[PDB]
Amino acid sequence: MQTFQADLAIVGAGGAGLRAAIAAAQANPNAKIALISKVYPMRSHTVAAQGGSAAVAQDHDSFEYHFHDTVAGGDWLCEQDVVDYFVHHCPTEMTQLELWGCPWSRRPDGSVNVRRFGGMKIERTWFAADKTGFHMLHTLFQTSLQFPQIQRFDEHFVLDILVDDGHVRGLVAMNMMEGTLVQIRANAVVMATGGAGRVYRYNTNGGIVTGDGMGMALSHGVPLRDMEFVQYHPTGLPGSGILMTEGCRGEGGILVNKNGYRYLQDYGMGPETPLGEPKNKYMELGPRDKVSQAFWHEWRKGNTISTPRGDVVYLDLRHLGEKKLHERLPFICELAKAYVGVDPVKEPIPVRPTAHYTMGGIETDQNCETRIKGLFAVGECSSVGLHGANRLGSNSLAELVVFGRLAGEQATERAATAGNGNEAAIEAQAAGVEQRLKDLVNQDGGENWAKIRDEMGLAMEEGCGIYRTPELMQKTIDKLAELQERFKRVRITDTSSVFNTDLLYTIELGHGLNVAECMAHSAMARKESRGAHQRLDEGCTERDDVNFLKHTLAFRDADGTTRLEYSDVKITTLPPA
Amino acid sequence: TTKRKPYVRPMTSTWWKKLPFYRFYMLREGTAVPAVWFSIELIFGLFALKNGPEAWAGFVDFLQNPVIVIINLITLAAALLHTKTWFELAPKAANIIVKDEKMGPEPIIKSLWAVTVVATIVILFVALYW
Amino acid sequence: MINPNPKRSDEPVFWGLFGAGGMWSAIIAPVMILLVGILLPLGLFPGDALSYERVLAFAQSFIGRVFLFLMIVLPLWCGLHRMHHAMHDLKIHVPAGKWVFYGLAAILTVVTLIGVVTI
Amino acid sequence: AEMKNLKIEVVRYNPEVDTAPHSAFYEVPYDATTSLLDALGYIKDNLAPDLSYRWSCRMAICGSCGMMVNNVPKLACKTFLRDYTDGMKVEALANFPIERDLVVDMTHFIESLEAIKPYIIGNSRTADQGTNIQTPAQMAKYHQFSGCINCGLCYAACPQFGLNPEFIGPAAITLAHRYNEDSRDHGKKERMAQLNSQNGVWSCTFVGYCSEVCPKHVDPAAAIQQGKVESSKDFLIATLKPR
Ligand code: SF4
Ligand code: F3S
Ligand code: FES
Repeated sequence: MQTFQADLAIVGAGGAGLRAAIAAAQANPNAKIALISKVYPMRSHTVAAQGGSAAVAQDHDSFEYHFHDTVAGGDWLCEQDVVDYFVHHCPTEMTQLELWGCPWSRRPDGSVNVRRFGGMKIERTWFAADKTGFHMLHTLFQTSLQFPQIQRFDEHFVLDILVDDGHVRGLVAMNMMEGTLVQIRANAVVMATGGAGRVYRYNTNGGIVTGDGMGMALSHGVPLRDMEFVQYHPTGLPGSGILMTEGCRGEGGILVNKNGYRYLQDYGMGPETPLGEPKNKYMELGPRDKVSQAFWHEWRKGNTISTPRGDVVYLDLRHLGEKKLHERLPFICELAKAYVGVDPVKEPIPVRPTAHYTMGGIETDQNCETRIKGLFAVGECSSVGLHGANRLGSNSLAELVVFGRLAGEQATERAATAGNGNEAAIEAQAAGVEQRLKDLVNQDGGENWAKIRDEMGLAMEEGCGIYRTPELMQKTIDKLAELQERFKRVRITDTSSVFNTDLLYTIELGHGLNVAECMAHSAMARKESRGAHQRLDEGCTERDDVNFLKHTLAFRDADGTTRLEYSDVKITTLPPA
Repeated sequence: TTKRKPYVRPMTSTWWKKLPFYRFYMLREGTAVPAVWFSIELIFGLFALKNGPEAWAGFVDFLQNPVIVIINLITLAAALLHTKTWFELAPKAANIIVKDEKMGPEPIIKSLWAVTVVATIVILFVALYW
Repeated sequence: MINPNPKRSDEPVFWGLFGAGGMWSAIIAPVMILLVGILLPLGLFPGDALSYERVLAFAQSFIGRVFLFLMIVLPLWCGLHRMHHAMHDLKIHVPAGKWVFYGLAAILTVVTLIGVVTI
Repeated sequence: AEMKNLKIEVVRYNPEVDTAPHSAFYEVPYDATTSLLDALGYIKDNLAPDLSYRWSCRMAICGSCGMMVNNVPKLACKTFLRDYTDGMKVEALANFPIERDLVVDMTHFIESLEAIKPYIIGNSRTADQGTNIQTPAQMAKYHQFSGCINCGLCYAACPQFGLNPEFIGPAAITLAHRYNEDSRDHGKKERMAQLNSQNGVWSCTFVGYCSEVCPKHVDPAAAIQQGKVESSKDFLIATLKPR
């Protein structure tokens, strides 16, 4: 164990924890901030975002409009005070990004343009071409360079945080390249490890998204909340599940069946529209889950088109003719012809719905602080409660930036009061981070992790997806239960010590193996339906605010079980309607 | 110690010989050898056309020699290649903006060529006709 | 690691020349090879428009004096600069190269500038 | 149907064990959608758990999965087995030093990416104030030079770099140029000093192979020339400078 002292320690470097570095870095110039991440910061998932960050900006807009949009969007499950605050800071924070010189796309007058996204009335999505998340992350990552206060621990996979007497005291990590562990001591830790989607078979999430952060959190008695709302994107390339952005639908895309009948005209999405007039809230820019539901509806009807990729529908764009595209729709094009062989003018891109975002997360109060004093979480790995039951397109990057600075600050501050904990216990707790990891390495037993991985992911996909039924969730718990047992029986071939991904991969599979268990019970218990979680069993097919207006809290326990608790949803000026 | 042994590859002189794009790169560059020799011929020319007509006729004799004449066409080939290649690169250092997009090479290349076309003649009419 | 403060190379001089070099050797050089290299001694040129008598006229007269300087010179700089580099690009150690070539590139600018001022 | 089989050659190299990289042969199942990344996966997944290598986004956006395929620089990410039926040799991205298997130490890359100060310098305005203004026009000036994903492929195509490792490389200069050309910046002085050095833009013989391999169509080499034209304008002003 080589140790290092540090004022604060940030796990992860995509959007949020990147912005958190920056923040802490200026709340206090003399601070020693350590930014850990398992990959150079710039390849974090936040690169792949396309749509944009939400931020109230038009003159005819209004924070009430954006506030009310967000609540109803999520179905009241959002904590309103948190939402309130979120809405009111997005415009500062996007400006500041434009101040650090991120290339937002513009209007002939040199001011900032907006786009339609996520089913709101008054548009407010700021965007840098079709490439928004890349411009953000890349723009935060260079900006951070001008501050020596931030010392990056790059390619350093983080094993466990340190905890004692109700408080955080540090973390442990492996230098990937070197094969050894430092132990970083700090008295605040912002957890911003980002996403849980890769625990599904099909999805849009890059390889790094495996739940690391949320896992470590469970192991310290901290709960995951709203863990069963998983959000699905309507248009996923078959197989890869690569994202086709809503944008193209919004620029004139079609979605059609084997008969190419434009089918979302009868799932209460119709009055059809003209090729030219695509209209908000209707047919192809109709309501999120609606579109996804019509796939399943049209899937169950023998109507989807069968490929080796899997069943599909078709989104048509062939009817836009260049110039339309290349100005506003270029990557999508390159995507099409690459990953499936379809040139956006002569045939149609096969798209099926696919797994996308984790509305769930580590419980946090309004400042991003967990029940463990000094521990914060920010970003998609966390549950401040902006999204409640269903994220709104474009609000997610907005989050990173907005709450990642507040996490940045608050963290800082907390770190300036901690007083010292027991410098004996903690050491002996990092101590056990080593012993523990080791009891993993020698495991003799022989399971290819790899099968467990394919097997979980599939389980997730079948019994915890768009349309959910008891009988099936029950399968998924039972599966997981089993995978869980079986992981204790997988032996790890590479005993090598340098960039040994055989190991790191396994460690991460173990974690999702815990987030998973933790979204299936959440779900099977939510006998009602909301935003993204829809069951068909008789009795629980409507939204119930009499007894289902609360956040689900899942807690892995020490004896290995998953246990629930329901806390209430905070209301202010918009009662359930 | 570390358990790492960062292996570094050899970068030979046969390097350019491998890829057919480096091969071609080296070429454009050899284009200079002849381009200088021709500058030397020209000089001899300058000094013979001064040692007096007896000599300048012997310069021309050297130019009559078959050898010198393969070599000299080859000189023309280099040149022509350089002229082609060169025109396609200069453009790539001008960063101009038309309508509201940033323009491409297609257009300058065209004039750099017209200007060659015209000079080539306006010069051949001068040394040959007037 | 990446040396904080670095020394401002002086290459924007040979390069600058070389620019002029390449552009001239690119519009005007093919045509003249044609004349002096082929047309002239292949006798394929009308009457007596390319014979001691006439050539000397031009050579001797100013704008034909300025002309042969540039036609000799630039193509020298240009190509010399390129074979300089072209040396390294091939991993060949040339003792004092910078002076050799641009050295030679000056000597010969002198010889030429001489011929041109004398007659 | 019934699915084809390709036979991949991937170059393995261990520090702890081997003394030099060496070849290896894997047989991979495949269809018309199978990518190099995809196969790399199939391998570790069921015949060689020991292979390690870099990847994440899966859609040629993140910039981790670059390597060499038959001497050409590429993204595993976006390379399909269908285009390599007569054979396929995969080495670690050239011009960088192999640490292990298909992963190579990219610190020079970063160190350089850093050195040229890739951030807006000296622009006072603050949020309460609003964004700065910048026209679809101004934007255009540096736009393309902003699509770099730090993938490192240009660095594995420019011999000038593989002949001189102190050279800050295409990307680096490009990135810099981008901030330099961006109407809202004020740190051009702050950035030239590198650029004007010998391992700055003047280490470029304009081979052009970097612009040829860029997966995000940035054209690094147009950026470097512009560099030159600017270095050179800088050298002149400073020859009129001694003051
Ligand atoms: S310029 Fe292109 S090739 Fe080079 S690192 Fe950037 S994206 Fe890669
Ligand atoms: S290939 Fe190399 S020589 Fe210059 S043009 Fe690109 S950096
Ligand atoms: S894995 Fe992202 S560039 Fe290919």
